[PDB]
Amino acid sequence: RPQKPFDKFFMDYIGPLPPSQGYLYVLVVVDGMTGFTWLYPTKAPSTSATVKSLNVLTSIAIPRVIHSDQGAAFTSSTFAEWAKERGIHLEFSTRKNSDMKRLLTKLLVGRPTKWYDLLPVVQLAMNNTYSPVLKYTPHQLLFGIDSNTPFANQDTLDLTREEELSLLQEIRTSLYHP
Amino acid sequence: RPQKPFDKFFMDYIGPLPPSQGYLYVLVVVDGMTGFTWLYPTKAPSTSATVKSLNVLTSIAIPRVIHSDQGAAFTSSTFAEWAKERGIHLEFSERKNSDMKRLLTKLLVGRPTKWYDLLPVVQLAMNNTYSPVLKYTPHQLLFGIDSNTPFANQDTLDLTREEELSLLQEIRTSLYH
Repeated sequence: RPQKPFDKFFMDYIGPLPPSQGYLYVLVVVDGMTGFTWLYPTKAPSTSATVKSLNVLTSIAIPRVIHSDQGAAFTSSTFAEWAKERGIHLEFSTRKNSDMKRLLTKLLVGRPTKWYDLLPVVQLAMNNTYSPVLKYTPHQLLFGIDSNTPFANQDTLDLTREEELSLLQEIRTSLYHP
Repeated sequence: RPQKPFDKFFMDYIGPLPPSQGYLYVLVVVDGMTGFTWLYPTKAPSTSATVKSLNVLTSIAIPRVIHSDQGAAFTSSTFAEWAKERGIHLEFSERKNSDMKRLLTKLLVGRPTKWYDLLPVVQLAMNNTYSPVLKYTPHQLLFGIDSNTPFANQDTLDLTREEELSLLQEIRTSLYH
């Protein structure tokens, strides 16, 4: 039903999480086509924060549809006026999101103080992990299967810090087959 | 000298600008290889905000080197420690990245009340305009020459509003001329 990359996004908040540099929530945005995940950390599951993050993301491309939960952030009057102006169509429903979000929450809660700093590494690892459904990584599907990737050591994603490898090894093993 | 996208970034703020939606500055980040541009709307030309925007950015990948002017944001000892930790070399010192800053400022200043909401449109038009030097748009260079196009129409870029279509024409008229 999504036609190309950046055509349909799947959107929800996770947390609340332990405070990490004043951050408590993560807006998770998954591309329908490629499965590419954008992790935007926020201080509030709000519309204002949501419009901030999406203004960054939609700098790349404006979707035709957005799918979400019924959280207050997404049902708001100001959010609809934002969509209708951007041209975007809205959609609500309350599956595969469940497993992914739950795994992500376990990971970020397991790094109570640091999780904000390790966020980028989390997003990188999940996007560069073989999905047995897609037969490629979501990064490969977004940037080109044969493209020269920004990583030399594909095995290690150019990660050197021992706590960041611990993250990678764990994500690869448990992301799709629990 | 760049081999891949995400090898080298060129960084610099633009501002202060007339304040809309609370924001005063815009961190402009440009990719060495592809010329792809990320504009980040900010409150201050601070280190704090550079880190914030770069954490979103470096989610996609760690850049190996970052080129920047010796502005306060980039020269603080903590931004030196923030880059150190994840193995990024900082490059303190060329006309072509300043020719675009001035080209950008005048587009933003031009709509003193509107610019922040048009920021995403500004970027969308920059990364999706054919470059003479490159022979391709920078979106094509980051995502693939054969990458899916981030729009339905090459002329409009799926844009309808008055300022958008004004911007797009200005951006297409003046970028490389």
